[PDB]
Amino acid sequence: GDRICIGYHANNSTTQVDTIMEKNVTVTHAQDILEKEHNGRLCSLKGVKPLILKNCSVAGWLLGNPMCDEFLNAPEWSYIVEKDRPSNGLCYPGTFNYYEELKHLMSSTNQFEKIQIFPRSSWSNHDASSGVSSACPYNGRSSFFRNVVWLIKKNNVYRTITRTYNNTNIEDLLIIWGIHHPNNAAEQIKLYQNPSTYVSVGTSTLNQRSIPEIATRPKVNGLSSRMEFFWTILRPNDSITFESTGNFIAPEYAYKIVKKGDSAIMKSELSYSNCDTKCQTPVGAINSSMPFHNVHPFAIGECPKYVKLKKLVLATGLRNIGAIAGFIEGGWQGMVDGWYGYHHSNEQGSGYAADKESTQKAVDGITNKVNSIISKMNSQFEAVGKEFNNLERRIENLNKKMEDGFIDVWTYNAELLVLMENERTLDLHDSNVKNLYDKVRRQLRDNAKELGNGCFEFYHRCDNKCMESVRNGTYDYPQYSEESRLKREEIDSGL
Amino acid sequence: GDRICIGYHANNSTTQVDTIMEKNVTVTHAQDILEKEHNGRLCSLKGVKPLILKNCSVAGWLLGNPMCDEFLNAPEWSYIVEKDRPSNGLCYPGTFNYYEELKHLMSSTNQFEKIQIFPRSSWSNHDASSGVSSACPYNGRSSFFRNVVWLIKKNNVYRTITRTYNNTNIEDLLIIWGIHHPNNAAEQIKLYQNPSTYVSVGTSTLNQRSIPEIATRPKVNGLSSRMEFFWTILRPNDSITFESTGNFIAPEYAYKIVKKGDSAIMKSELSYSNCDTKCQTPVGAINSSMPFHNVHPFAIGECPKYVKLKKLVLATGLRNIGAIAGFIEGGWQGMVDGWYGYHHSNEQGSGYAADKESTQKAVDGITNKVNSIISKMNSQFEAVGKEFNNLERRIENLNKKMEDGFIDVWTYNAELLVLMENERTLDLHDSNVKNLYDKVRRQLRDNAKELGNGCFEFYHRCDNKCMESVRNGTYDYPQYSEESRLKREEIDSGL
Amino acid sequence: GDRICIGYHANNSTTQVDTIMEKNVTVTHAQDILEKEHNGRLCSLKGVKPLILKNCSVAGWLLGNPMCDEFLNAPEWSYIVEKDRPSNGLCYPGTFNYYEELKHLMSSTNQFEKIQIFPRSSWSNHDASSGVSSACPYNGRSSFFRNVVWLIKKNNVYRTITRTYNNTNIEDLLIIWGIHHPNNAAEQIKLYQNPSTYVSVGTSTLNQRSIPEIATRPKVNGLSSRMEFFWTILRPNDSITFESTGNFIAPEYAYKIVKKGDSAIMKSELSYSNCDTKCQTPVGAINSSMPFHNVHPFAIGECPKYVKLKKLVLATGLRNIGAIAGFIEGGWQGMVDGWYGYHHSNEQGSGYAADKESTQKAVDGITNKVNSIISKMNSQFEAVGKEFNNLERRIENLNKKMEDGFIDVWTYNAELLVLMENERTLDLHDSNVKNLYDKVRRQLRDNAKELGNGCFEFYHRCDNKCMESVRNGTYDYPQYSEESRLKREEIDSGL
Ligand SMILES: *[C@@H]1O[C@H](CO)[C@@H](O)[C@H](O)[C@H]1NC(C)=O
Ligand SMILES: *[C@@H]1O[C@H](CO)[C@@H](O)[C@H](O)[C@H]1NC(C)=O
Ligand SMILES: *[C@@H]1O[C@H](CO)[C@@H](O)[C@H](O)[C@H]1NC(C)=O
Repeated sequence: GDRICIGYHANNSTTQVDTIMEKNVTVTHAQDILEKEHNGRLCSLKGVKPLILKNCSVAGWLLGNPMCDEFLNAPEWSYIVEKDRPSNGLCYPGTFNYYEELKHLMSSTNQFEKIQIFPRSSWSNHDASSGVSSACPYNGRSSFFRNVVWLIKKNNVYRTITRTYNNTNIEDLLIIWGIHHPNNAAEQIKLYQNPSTYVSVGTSTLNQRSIPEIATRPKVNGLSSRMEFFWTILRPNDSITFESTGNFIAPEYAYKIVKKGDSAIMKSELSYSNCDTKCQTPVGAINSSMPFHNVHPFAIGECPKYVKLKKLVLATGLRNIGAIAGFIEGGWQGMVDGWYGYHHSNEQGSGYAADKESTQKAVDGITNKVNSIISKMNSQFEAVGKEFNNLERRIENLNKKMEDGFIDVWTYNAELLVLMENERTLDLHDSNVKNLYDKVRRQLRDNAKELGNGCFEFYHRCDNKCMESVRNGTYDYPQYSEESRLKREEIDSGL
Repeated sequence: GDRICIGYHANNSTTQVDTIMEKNVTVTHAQDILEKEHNGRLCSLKGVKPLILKNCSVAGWLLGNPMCDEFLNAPEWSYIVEKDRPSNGLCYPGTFNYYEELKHLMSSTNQFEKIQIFPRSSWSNHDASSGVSSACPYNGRSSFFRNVVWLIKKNNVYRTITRTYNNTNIEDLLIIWGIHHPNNAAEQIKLYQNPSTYVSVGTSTLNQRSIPEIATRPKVNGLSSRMEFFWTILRPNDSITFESTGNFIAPEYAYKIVKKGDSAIMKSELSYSNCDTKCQTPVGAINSSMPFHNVHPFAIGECPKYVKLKKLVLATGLRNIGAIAGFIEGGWQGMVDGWYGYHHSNEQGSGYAADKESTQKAVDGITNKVNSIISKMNSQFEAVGKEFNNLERRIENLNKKMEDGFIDVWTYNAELLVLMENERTLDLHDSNVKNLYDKVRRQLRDNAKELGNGCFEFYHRCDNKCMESVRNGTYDYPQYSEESRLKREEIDSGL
Repeated sequence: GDRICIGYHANNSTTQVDTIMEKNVTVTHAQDILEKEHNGRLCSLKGVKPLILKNCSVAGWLLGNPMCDEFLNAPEWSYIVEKDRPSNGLCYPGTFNYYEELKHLMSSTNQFEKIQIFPRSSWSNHDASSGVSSACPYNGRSSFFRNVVWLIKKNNVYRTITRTYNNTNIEDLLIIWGIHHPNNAAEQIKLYQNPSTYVSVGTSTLNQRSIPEIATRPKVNGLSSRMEFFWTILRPNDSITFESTGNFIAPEYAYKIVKKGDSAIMKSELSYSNCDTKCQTPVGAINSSMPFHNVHPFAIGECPKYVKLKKLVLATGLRNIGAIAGFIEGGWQGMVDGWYGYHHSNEQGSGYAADKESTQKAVDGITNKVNSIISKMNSQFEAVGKEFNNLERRIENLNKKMEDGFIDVWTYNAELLVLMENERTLDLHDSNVKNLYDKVRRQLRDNAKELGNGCFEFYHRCDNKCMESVRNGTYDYPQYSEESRLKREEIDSGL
């Protein structure tokens, strides 16, 4: 007898980590940092609801297609939800110039207030009720975009229109108008008498004369005619003037941009639920407690960072081992209040005491390294939705390559940091156990024989109050010097 | 005598590696991973030939400039080759709107099938044979684009054209038409009588009226007139209708997109050879066995990853050293079947046996680390060709900066991984040799004297069947305890 | 007595470094690499002055707004400075097509030479002096853009203009013209008689007919009319022809691009000073000696690399410690000519000599690692200025995300390299001190007793010429073997 041993923790764990050099390394303690679950619902963002467009496209909502809900309350929103191929858009077929730019402006917008600039009932010189069609039904009736007025000749005359709106508000106004492209020349005369007409609109910053492009087109939604829409932002104190002799599709209502901020247009097929989250993806919301996720690259809100992986586990503690009588062999199930420690084999002792002098010194620098690692990606790339028209394929692909590019880079960065510091964390543990050993043997020098399994045998008596002398770096060799100095020349000439 | 020594490999090698801290570190084993050679030819990709446009530009080929080869067989292709400044393009000078977008669509296209929608002989009301010119020769004759028909007034009349094609195919159709811009008003009447005309074309998704812009231009390829071409993709079940009173350049043939996939437009000056590769660059093909190359950033196919370096060598084994009598001094030329081992100096022994218990334990985790390193770049950035017109310089430069940006990032990533793990690989070797040592000395404790050069001298007799006891971690001190216990108190009072 | 100790440097320093695992680690030697100061002035770049546009926009300068300075000397420039919202632009209101593309061309341009292609006095058939207005004053007079001529009907007639310039120079010419959009039809007749007119311009590569868009606009700078400008680059040996019946704004002077190279348009509010730098940011110039800075992302010239951090310090030497009698405790203030060394406690000795065999071996591989680290970012991303119009928001944001993306990536890269190699540098120091120790104990084997504080006590006499035997790896045990062999069996049976 008369022994003491230097040893490390081992316990129930079967969680596994990876390094650069080995896979599936089981460890005592380990911290998952990759969130991979989601709730499949569409939720409010920190208490602010999304704008759910249902089956309507942004164009349909703004122009007020008869099938789309208006938002009379003028609510603010946290983001906008639009299905992948909405069914309710330009019910009257045509185009909507710079549509994609407008959707991009919607991403920085959180609240519209609709206001009337040119009231439907104020066009005295023109027909303001006939402009409706079988292509824009509202309860089976022919109807039209609620927000623009399709003016039509009155009494076979269409007197040249000039009309202005001075924007006296403090807010930017979104203003939408349009122009009508008939099938043929009879149609042009039938609706607007004047055979040759234009739609001119003037701003301080915007000058545009628009001309009816008459052509022969296939029937879309029942018609071969088309309607082309335009939009502009009228700055505070600026004014806009419209002049047309025909084919004018006149704004009735405009949109005051009353709140700018962090918003988004999310393409998703879900509908809303009584649910709230900090982080919303198109396929559902995320419990944003972890630092990384792989649910979906287009998450919005207070989100963890997207990485293309299926596992991401940090190591925090030792490897896991029975495991008998020293550190050379393995870890001690029997140690509980620490990571590295000792074992009293004494005339009274039984064993198992932890050196928390170096144990909290580890839980200090690892759990300060785990936080410091997470924060190293604070500025990691986050992707952002944008759309592109069929003639913008190159910049679409530029944008796709740029976003996939950064996601790959940051995925590489994350995996490497975890693998690299996992190798450093485990090797630290080895180091501490090896260093605990030396602290002990640097003390009991001649008074003890290293057995090479990780323990020392005493050439003297220690007693229990001395087995803390080695624990407290306070054992003095001279205390038992001459004692032991005798009793292993007794080995030298023993049996 | 009576010795044993712990030692490591050394051999013929003179291959050199680098770390963060040292350059030109010669090593025993090392794996080049940077492919830097190419074959200078243009080859088929995994058995599928490129489309070689010879001296023709994409525009020339599609419109069918008389000098360009048609591809009547409708072959599929692996990529398209176009010279840097092709000589055969718009032989009749003009423009080709959204040309660059069209070339970008060609990059996702692998096979056209040409089909006739409006046969040359079906324009009964117009001259369909006079439209040719000195600017588009075919064997010294005046001629024209084979794929579009330059219709001209018949009998001094040009009756307004309306004509339609319903796309009854399952495939997208590429359709190209154009319009003619004369020098002056006499020219306009001379060819198309009607003084004021248009070219209108209608699709479900496309509405366009085109008007002759008459102006006074310098002679290009002999003419001051110009021709402007347009293109659109007619979706399955859609139809297209053309209406013009003059200046119409009517499609005869359209292109069925029959195979989409991974393709490219490669700018290169080479011509084809009886050659096949897995990876093709503009200056030649690559033997894609390595994971990295520096030949050219625009490689296509099953390619290694492009990095801007001139060397990239992984270390796999020890440093290289004569080298005499222990690990403290250097490695042993005399060891052959392993990386770390021992040396029998015995009453019979001679020496040199490898501890493959820890040698295959290295060839396990290094050759698993070399594969694991290569795969860490599976998702590395790969550049993609695109073109831009003279008014698209900003997005050209955006695209150039984005691609150079990722190449630099991934070059940094590759070099750092190799240097960082090269430092870890060599230091592991040191560790294993130091650890082999301890395994031995943890066994022979009192029975042997460490000489500090890396060897032990025995205070007892071992014999050959004991020199495997230390090799198999199975030497028991008590076996020879009392033996040695005697014979170095014999040193204590020897000479 | 009779001792010797292995020890390391410690000194005045209080500079602190960081690693992955610890912050605020004080060290003996350390190298700041982050430049954070700037001089707040706008300086010449390596002796070449910027073009300071003062309150003029690029458009104002090129067209020659009466308030802007011309640069008659035709100076070359190192970059161009433009205020954020310049006050002197299109004094006559309108638009300037592809303005942003033109500014992007200015970034690769370092020198214009202005030349006259169509002299003001050569329009014999038109009024060339009346075209001025209250909106372009020059000393309180009505005036006009100095570089283009606003031609006006003469004697109530405006004879159709055709006019050409053959570019006989070797240099690309920048040519700017424009066209006038009146308020109403009376205005059109009042200035240009002909009711319906155009401005046509023909190049080999450029075909354009421009038509007056008459509309009713709010007064900008006093007028409701507008002027629209166009630009093109006329290649050497090419010619350009202008044809108009009215509304033509004719070039007088063109700009020969005589020097292309590295340039920039810097948005900044500063004005020039008698100052010169190697690196200029919009808020001031930088003393480009360091490798990294955080002053401003849009620096130009021979600049260090921009990273978003507030500190970036490399470690080069030991940690800093009184510190008494061995390496186990701490470093020695008393060592001066090295980093690791020894201490003579001899019958004559006092102590403190450095092992420069391993000290210069450190100042070799650290100060080769500090250079090698800096150069690892040679190809780091550098941001570049570009501008975008109000309908280019998507590519603006693409470009912003791409640049912020790379800055974040490279910031991550820089911090990690410094933290990672700081951990490697300090741990090397530990290694060297631990290795110096072993070199000594591998020599004095039986002749000395390790005291476990980092020192050895001698069982024999050494003398001063032997205390270099341990220093020069040349101590032979047999020299004092039988001596010591006696005198610690004297301990074995001493007191
Ligand atoms: C949306 O379209 C689907 C058809 O798939 C329909 O069943 C659903 O009721 C529609 N919802 C709204 C709000 O229009
Ligand atoms: C391509 O142009 C070159 C002129 O440099 C000519 O010699 C060669 O024969 C041409 N090849 C084809 C296929 O037109
Ligand atoms: C620029 O504008 C400011 C007005 O803030 C004026 O005081 C200054 O003199 C102007 N400088 C020039 C060169 O026009």
